[PDB]
This record gives sequence, C-alpha cells and structure tokens, in this order.
Amino acid sequence: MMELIRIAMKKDLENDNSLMNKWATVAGLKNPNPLYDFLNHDGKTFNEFSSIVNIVKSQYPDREYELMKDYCLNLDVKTKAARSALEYADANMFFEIEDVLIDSMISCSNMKSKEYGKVYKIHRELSNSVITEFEAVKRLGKLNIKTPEMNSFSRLLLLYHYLSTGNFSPMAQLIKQIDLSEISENMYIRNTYQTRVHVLMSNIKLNENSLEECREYSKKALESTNILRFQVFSYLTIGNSLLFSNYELAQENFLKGLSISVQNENYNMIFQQALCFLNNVWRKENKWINFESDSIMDLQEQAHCFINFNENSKAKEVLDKLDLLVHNDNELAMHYYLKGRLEQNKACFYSSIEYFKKSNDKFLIRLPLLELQKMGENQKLLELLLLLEHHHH
Amino acid sequence: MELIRIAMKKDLENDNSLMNKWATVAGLKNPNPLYDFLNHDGKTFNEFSSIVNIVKSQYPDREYELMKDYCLNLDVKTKAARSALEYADANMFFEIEDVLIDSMISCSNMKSKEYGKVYKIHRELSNSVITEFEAVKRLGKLNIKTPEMNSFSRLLLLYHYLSTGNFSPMAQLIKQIDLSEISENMYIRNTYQTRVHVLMSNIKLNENSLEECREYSKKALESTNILRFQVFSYLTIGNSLLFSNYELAQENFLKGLSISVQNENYNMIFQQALCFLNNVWRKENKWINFESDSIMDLQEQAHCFINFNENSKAKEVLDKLDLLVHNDNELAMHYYLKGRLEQNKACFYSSIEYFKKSNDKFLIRLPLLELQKMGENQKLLELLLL
DNA sequence: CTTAAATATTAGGTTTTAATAACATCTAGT
DNA sequence: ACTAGATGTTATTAAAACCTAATATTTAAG
Repeated sequence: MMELIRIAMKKDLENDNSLMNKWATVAGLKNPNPLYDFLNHDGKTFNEFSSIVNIVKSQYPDREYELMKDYCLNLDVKTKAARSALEYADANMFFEIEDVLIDSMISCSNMKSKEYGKVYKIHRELSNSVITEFEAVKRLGKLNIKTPEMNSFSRLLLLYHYLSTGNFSPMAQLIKQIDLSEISENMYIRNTYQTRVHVLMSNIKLNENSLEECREYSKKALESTNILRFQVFSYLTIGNSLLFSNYELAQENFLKGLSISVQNENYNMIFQQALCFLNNVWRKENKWINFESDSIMDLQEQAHCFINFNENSKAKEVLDKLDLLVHNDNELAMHYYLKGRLEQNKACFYSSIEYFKKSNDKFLIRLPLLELQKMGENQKLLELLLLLEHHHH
Repeated sequence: MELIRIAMKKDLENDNSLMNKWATVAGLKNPNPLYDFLNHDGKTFNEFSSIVNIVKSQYPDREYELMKDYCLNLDVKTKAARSALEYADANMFFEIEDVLIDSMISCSNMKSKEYGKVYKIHRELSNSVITEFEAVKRLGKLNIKTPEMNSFSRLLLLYHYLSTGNFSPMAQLIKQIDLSEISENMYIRNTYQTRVHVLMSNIKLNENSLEECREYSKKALESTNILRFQVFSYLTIGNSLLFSNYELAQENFLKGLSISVQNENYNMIFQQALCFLNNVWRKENKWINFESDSIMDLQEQAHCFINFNENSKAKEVLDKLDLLVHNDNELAMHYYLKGRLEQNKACFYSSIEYFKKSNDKFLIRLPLLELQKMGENQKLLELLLL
C-alpha cells in the first residue's frame, strides 16, 4: 500500500522539482537522498518523526490529520517511527489514532514498543477514569520501566491527572523530578515533552497566583511547538491570566487563538466563548454573543449582555428559560450571580459564592465578589474568599 | 527464655487460679497451650491477641517492656512475627517495628518477606525518605499476594493522604478496602478494622460531618484495646465538640487523660486540649503550664490573661513569643491573640489568612467569632468556613 | 503430659519471565 | 547504490516467580 503523503509528494514534485531540496531542509536532512528512498521504498521511515511532521505541516497544513492518520495507521508498530506516532497522536488529542496504535503495540514483540504502548494505555485509562491513580501508578511500578522516555511520561501522565481532578499541591514537586535530558533516543518525543512541561509549568504558576511567570511559561510553550493543541491552550491560559486585569491584552490573546483555529470547530468555539465572556466582564458592546444557541453557557452570556445594558426585562426572559434546565454546581453559581445582579439581591450573590466554592472555582468567583464590593461589603473579607497566594516573607 | 514467660511462671506459682483465667483472656478452649507456652522455647499462639490480651490483663504497666522483649525474640519467618510487626506499628513502637523490618526483608519466608517490604515502604513514605509516587510504584512491583498486605497498601497511602492533608481522594480509596478478604491473621484483621474506623472518623471530620465523625470514633473505641487508637479517638470526639458543647467536650478530654496517666506524651496532649478548651470557653483554667516556654503553652497563657482582662500580663507573654520562630499555624494563633489584645481587625484578617495557609478549617473559628462580635457580616464569615 | 486433626511452613522441581549479547536490519549522507 | 552508525531481532542464559509435596506446629480432647 502507498500512503497518501507519498502519493501527494510525488504529484507535487512532478509539478515542481524545486521541492526536493526544500523538503530536505524542512526535514533536517543534509541532502534529500533519504527523500527518494522515502517516496520509492515502502516502509522507509526517517530517524526522527519531525521530518515527516514538518513536511506535512509545510506542504499540506490543511490536510495534516487526513495524511497523518493514513501515515501512522500503516506504520509497522515495532519501530521508533511508530513510538513517535503514539506521542504524536496523544499530543494532538487524536484519540482514534492513539488507541489503535496502543492495542497493536501492547501485544507486539518489540520490547520498547510494548513498553511505550503499555504506559500510554495507563494514561488513557486513568484520564478516562477507567482506573484509579492508585491502580495506575501500581501498574507503572509493575512494568519496571526501562526507557527514559516512559520514565518521563509516567510522571507526565500523573501531572495530567492531578491537573484534571484539581489537586495542585504536589505538582510543583512532582514535575521538578522530570529530567528530559536523560532522553537520548527520540528527540521528537523529548521536544514535545518539553512543550508539555512548559504548559504544565504555566498552569502551575497560574494557581500559585504567579501570573507573570504563568505568561512566561506559556510563552516558552508557544516558542517550543508547532502543535495546534498546545498553541491553543497557551493563548487560552495567557488570556485567562489577564481576563480580569487587562482587557485589551486579554482580547488580543483570545483573538490570536481565534485566528489560528478558524478550521477547528472545537477550538474556534472556545475562543468565541472566551471573547464573549471577556467582553461581558468588561461591560463592553459584545459582538460575540450567540443568539442561535440554547446551551446554558450561551444563554447565560445573553443575560450578561442584557443586565450590562439595563435590558432587565430581556434578561428575565433568558433566566426564565434557564430556570427549566439541568444546572450543575458551577452553572448554578453563574445563575445566582446573574439573578443577583438582576434583582440586586445580596442573597443570590451569597449562594453564588457558595456554589463556586462547592465546584471549587477560584476564578469566576470574582464575579459575585466584585458585585458585593460595589454594595458596601467589607473588601478585606471579600479578598479572603478569593483565597489567592500572597507570597509573604 | 522471654521475660513474660518468667513473669507468668512466678505469678502462677503464687496464684494457681491464673491458668484458667489466662486461657479465657487468650481465647483458648482450655489452657493446655498455656503449659506449652511456658515449658517450650519457641511456642507461639495461633493468634497474637492471646499473648497481648494476657499481657494487658496481668501486666498492663509493663506492656512495652515485655512486648519489646517478646517480639524482638520471635522467629521473623513466622505468623507471630508478622502479627508482631502490625502490633509494633499500631502502637507506634518504632524501635520494635524497624528491627523487625530489616530481618524480614531478607528472611527466607515469602510471606514475612512481603510484610516486611510493604511496612518499609510505609515507614520510608511517612518519614519522607521517598515520595508517594515512588512508594505506590514499589507496592506495584512487589506484586502483593497476601490479602493482609493488599489491605495495608491502601492503608499506608491513607495515612500519608492524612499527614500531608490531601484529604480528598481519601473517601474513595478507603472504600476500596475489603477487610473481609482476610482469612489468615485475625489480629491484623481486627486492628486494621480499628484503623479504618479511625480513618473514617477523620474523613467525616473534614467533611464537617461531626455527628458521623463521633460515630466512627465510637466504633473505633469499641473495636480496640490499643492505647494509641483510644487516645486519638477521645481527642477526636472532644475536638469535634470543642466549639458547641463545652461539657461533653471536656468529658471526653478528661476520659482520655485518665487512660493516659502513665504515658507522658498522651497525657500532655490532653492537658493541652483541656487548657485550650477552657480558654475557648473563657473559664478559669487549671490546666495552664507556667513552666513550659513552648509556643503552644505560652500562647495559652496569653489567651487566659486576655480572657481575664489582664492585657498587660498578656503583652508580657506576647513579647516573649515575638522572638520565637513561628510556622504558619503558630503565626495564625499569634495574630489571633494580638487582635484580641489590641482590638484590631487587621490582625484577625491576618489570622484567617494564616489559618487558610495551613488548611486549618478548625481553629479558624477563633478570628471569625471575634469579627462577628465586632459587627461584621455574619453571612460573609460563614462563607470563610468552606 | 500425649496426640490427631487442622493449620502453617519449607522445599523440590517446574514453568515463566526477564537480562545479555551476538546477529541482523535500517538509516543518513558520501 | 553503499558505508558507518544507529536501531531491531533473536539465541542463550540467568532468575524469579509458582506450584505441589513434605514437613512443622498449633489447638484442644485423651
């Protein structure tokens, strides 16, 4: 079988012979002779996976998934190339590629490939709550990990668990034991894990309330990667670190995330909601509100446009719609915050804080608090509910 | 020839009635095994409680002396040694436990090897020699076979989850424990059952489920004759009451004091708990310690003086405390005392600050109560308790 | 004090699993 | 294409976990 990327490159090369020298620079090669091999010989892989990733990202950016899915799924799993494809798929959250590779690699006869798949299955199972952190780290001990790559990914997938649930305390200690410099086989994996650490470092500094460091680590992330997923969330993170303090710089960062995600439905919508919510927080005319949606979040942000602009009747219509819907803890907290501003009623604001606490939200909880501050309450106490790290001597 | 055997021989010569009584204490149908125990070096009982309950009944004031001699002489390749292990940890007899560990880790018995190795992980983990990631990784590589150690691997994590104060994944991890899967070693089963009650009480403590917390502490007290679990069950029940019911609180602290009379450390804990309880409730305080210059005892002098309007005498104490190294939890108290003494709300805000900096959802009531006295929004400082 | 039945413990012999390295393949670049 | 260098496979050995047999020890009735 010939892979789509090889068919593509053959056709493009026929219509443009200058491509071979240019692909060879994109691929890190000293001259393009491996690139003949690659096109003509089934099974030919390059020593590092970034050679085919950067060629795909440069010649066919709009088709990366289609070609990489076809490429990875015909890789012999016993090879370094395919180990590389596992991290590739996980990093971009291509779970249909990731999980097919994993099950092939777990029963394959190559000890490295088996080890890679096996800890990667653990990370999927843990992050889908099919097993427990306790069960998962046990299986990690039981595998008797040999490769530096999985040594480092075993601590990474835990940090990805701590982050999801919420337990931020031991992360700064756990991540500091990661030592990527011990990796010597797979520079693709090393360089992505380096991006991964930057992102994790960024989020840790976010919750330690060290926002300028948060922004530096996300900057380091962006400079370290060409992977949309990581780029997307570094801009998200940066903007959130600025959402309540610097309107124009947060909007600048959200728009940059919006621009690079025009073609990705999930990622474009994330920045749409963020811009909408940003502009509501700052009481601005809001081009981002979605009047054709009956989700809770979209509906909530309408009530916010309205309450912001003294359209009190029209905000009542939306909250009446909301009253009929399945609210969870964090969504009710927003409800109460909205109901509070509409009825100017401190008691809602209190319930708002209450359900933000219950849903362990140290971020949107600024909304009820600011409102109470504008109504004569004791700012010193309001600060203590938003329990921010203070950095004393 | 072990001391406890010697003591038993002598007391038997002077009271021949003891053989039948020891046998019921030990759960034997008849005391013929007790003869063997006295006549033959190396005789052990099917169940470790037999000798523990005897020792507790006839020699309650020499339990450490006699059990240390008895354990440290067992054959570590044996179920009496395994039992002796848990016994050692459960009473916090670390000099017994640790010696037992080094010898079972390299002994030829597969089962003792396994026990010794998961208790090494537990000591190392709780002494901060390894991390919990490293610890759990090793429990995986042991490929634990015995139900006993399957249960204790979850337990030693739950204690670390306590010491640090991760507190949250506790309630799902402890539910995974299934003590009924233990068939070999009933002593270990029953003390692990006490352990779970104790842990369940502390879980329900940090969910402010105080009536359930007192229930689990109760079930612990009924399930055990180990002074450790009894001391901390009574302390736990008092603290659960310390801000709502002065009398029932004191009654539990007093009860804890009476069983701890011969133990220096357990006695101090209860003197300090009574001292702080009465300072909380602004009573005359017969439990102050005027010779101790520890931060905690000095703090409570300041607290008593402030209670009784001797502000000048409490400033003398606070000046002495001003030049001693405070951690976050200690500093919180200091800001509490300074705020009461000075009638200064900013000191209370700071105290709430340093109370949340050590994740103390207990003693933080002190500043919150003072600000409610001073006119602040009760709905607001209700929220500070979450 | 014996001792038989039940329970624990130790060992002999087996299968699995894992570490070593000798051999073979594949890659990059002349 | 073909060579050095870097990776993959396989043959050979150690080993370590794993049962089933035998041996010891415990309880409680003689």
